[PDB]
Amino acid sequence: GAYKYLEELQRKKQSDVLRFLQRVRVWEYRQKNVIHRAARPTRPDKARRLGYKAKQGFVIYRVRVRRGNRKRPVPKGATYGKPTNQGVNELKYQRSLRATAEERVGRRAANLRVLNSYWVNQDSTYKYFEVILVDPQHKAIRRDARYNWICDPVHKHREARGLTATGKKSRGINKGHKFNNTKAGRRKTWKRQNTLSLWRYRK
Amino acid sequence: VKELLKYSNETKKRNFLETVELQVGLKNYDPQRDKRFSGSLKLPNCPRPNMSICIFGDAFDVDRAKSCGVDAMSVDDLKKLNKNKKLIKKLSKKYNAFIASEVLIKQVPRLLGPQLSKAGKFPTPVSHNDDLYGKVTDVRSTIKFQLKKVLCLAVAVGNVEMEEDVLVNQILMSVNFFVSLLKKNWQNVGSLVVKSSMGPAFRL
Amino acid sequence: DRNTAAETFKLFNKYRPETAAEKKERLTKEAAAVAEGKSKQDASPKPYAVKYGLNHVVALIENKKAKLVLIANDVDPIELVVFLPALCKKMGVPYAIVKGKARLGTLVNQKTSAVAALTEVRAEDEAALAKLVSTIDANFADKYDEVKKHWGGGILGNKAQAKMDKRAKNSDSA
RNA sequence: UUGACAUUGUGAAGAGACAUAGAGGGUGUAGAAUAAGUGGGAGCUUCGGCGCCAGUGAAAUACCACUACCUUUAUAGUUUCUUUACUUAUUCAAUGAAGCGGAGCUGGAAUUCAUUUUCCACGUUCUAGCAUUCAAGGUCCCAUUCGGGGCUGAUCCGGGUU
RNA sequence: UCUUUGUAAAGUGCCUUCGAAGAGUCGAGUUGUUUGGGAAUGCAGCUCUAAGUGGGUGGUAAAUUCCAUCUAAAGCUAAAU
RNA sequence: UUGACCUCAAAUCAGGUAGGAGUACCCGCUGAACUUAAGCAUAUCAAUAAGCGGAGGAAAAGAAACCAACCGGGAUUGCCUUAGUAACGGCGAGUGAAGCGGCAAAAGCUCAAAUUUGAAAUCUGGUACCUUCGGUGCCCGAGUUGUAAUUUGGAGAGGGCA
Repeated sequence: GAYKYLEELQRKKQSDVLRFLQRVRVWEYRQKNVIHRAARPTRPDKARRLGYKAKQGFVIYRVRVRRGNRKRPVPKGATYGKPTNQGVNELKYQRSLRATAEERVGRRAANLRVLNSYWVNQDSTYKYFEVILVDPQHKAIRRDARYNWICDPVHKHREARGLTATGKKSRGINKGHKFNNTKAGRRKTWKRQNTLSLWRYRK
Repeated sequence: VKELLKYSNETKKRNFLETVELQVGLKNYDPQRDKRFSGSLKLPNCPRPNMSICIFGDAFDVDRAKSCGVDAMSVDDLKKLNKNKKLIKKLSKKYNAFIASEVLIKQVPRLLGPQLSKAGKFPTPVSHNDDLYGKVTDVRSTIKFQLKKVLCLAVAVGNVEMEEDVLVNQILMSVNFFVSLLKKNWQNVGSLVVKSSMGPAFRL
Repeated sequence: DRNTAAETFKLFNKYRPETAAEKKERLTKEAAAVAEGKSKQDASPKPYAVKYGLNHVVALIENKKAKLVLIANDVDPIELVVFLPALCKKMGVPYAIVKGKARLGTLVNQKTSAVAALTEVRAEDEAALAKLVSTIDANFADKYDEVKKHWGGGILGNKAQAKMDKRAKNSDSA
């Protein structure tokens, strides 16, 4: 096929062709709404390898998230406590911007379920993503057992509980000795070792 | 590969129109420094002769001025001193020994210049005169490193067939590469502009 | 231009893929044939339809089997199609950039097609095929390095262009 | 508040050097002779001529070359400085995005050095009135019904609201 | 117990050509945070930005040379809890 | 002038679907301070409480970009243990894991990237019928900017042979 060729074009992002296309598209999205419908992917190579089958029910949205640091609330900087916890400007917000994009399109189109998302663009002020939401009640998705797992109601809002490719990243989940804050989730492995486990016949 | 071009071979034999002994010259290319202890300071045996004319001013002493009447070019002594300092220049390179190291301070102003004497680099004051004379009348190369980067030497003759001249350019590549200092760069064989004396230049 | 595209779409009006009714007809014919003569899909004649589909056409160009390739001047994900002139130049297959992917859709009975490819041709129009190949290679494939070195774009709007013309006329000449 | 990077691209000046070869430049003694150094080397061209040799100096040549040394960039881009010239990014502002840009017409300033080389205008000023019915007129149609359509009246071109 | 669904499907031996395998990602600098993780455990901002006998990891940084074990940047899955 | 394509829409269009409550457990974000240090600023309380978002009968994790260095082991979870150790820390107060060993349970896999190209063979919907949680036929649509079959790193694909 030709997705190998689109893949290798999409890897070289600062050559003159892709920086031209990136500037046309960054204007093209900076003149539309914040969350708006994408009739077709702009990266079919990247979209298809995340789970896009171009048939009915798979919808593509495109989304601008603002770009920077989470300036803390609790107004006028007066954080009312120890001077340890007194930062306002340099706090940096454990969720990715890729998670805020998916979560906002999941709050808009709520009958749908989110599969993944991919980068398309970034300027200085914004990041631009496309989200690859699936419509689960549509009968093409409910059949064909590769894609009915989104129908099971334990997968409502994969994007909110951290279940996509990036939610499973931002939660720190892998195997490894380097992942011991969380390998099986952080809070379960917190409570599993601040439990004082007792027994009937006290050892 | 050195087989598509000539580089020592039969391909450049009719390019030069002089029907005299015209010799091939190989230039090694690698950036070096300006100091004098760096580079490839070695002149090995060239296996096939360069086919050059050379006469030796053997100014020898008691134990060594007897093996020059069999296989040599000229027989000299240490008494003939008032010639090689003023007028005569009929020589190509000399050959001396270690037995007389006090006559070397006399023939400096005339013979050290055009490479007719020895300073420190070429095996000219070698003592053995019964076996090293089958190696110097079969004329060797000349490995002499210059100021910034060039290495001009002589391998063989272009009119010589490619049977004798097949292990001569190959043994010479293994001298300016392995005994060399660690002050050279990567790809010590980077460029080899090889032209003999008259024709075009054939490079690797 | 209009003339070479006119000849090309005459040639492609001669070569269209099989529609549903013709498929039903050949299904009835081979359903008779397999039940009676037991010809393993060999009582049907050999097709000569146009090749189309982007992975299809790219694989046919890679395997050196494409005679001619039409390319659209289109879809804004142009990463789909900017590597087709370089493939057709690298693999020697002639290539033409026809205007509008909708005519490519109408000759293939789709909405759009975005590529078109001849690999087979019947013996009626070998000469017309060679003439079209000659015309397109005069237009595209021989002119590859020239257009490869030049930068398009930079055309101004006509207001600022006319202002630049007035200024460059009145600052250099009289 | 200031500096650096990103959004942030593109033309026009000024110094560093490369793709790419060439004309030429580079004068302490001696030595036919301005040898920045090296290699091959006793000969080449029909001849002449030079060259080997000779002699000289730290360096011997005719002949073909490499590194270099000072200009010349003719062809294409990379850099920091000049702020200049940019609209498409960006930012502001206004309007129920109404006349913007370019060209022509009639007048007229305008003097012609051949014929226009240019530039301005290009429907309203005593008056607390009025200004609307796709516009009257002119012109071409319908198939003459009572009516309706087209162009002009109100210049074309470009679709960038300014 | 009624169909025999099928000249269909699956499975394994030998030789040859092969053998595609996820990029603003991996990673690195710095900052905030967290960890038991200590020249930096993980996440996140911004800046730079890859590779293919490549890439991660082998918990004192770095250079050089081997070895070992793995395949990321896509997705499903009851029970023990 | 007719007829398509892309893109964006408008309906009390046809049919769907999400909001809320509970929230004991579970998944994430956000996030303190009293308190301990015999003061207090890092630290500790605590990666906690309050707030928020989202699920289920369990959630999550899950078939290794793992642990190891052995004679190697093999998805995940949980228990006994390693271990109050290694390490961190005004090296103060305190904070604090992992690998192996034993056991319960044990279950494995699926996509993208290969033209099927002698044949989109696939699918939503509407219709008519029925052995009407669905099946068949027909008909517009999605769809080749790619829907089916074939394979997924453990293998596998294309030819050839028995």
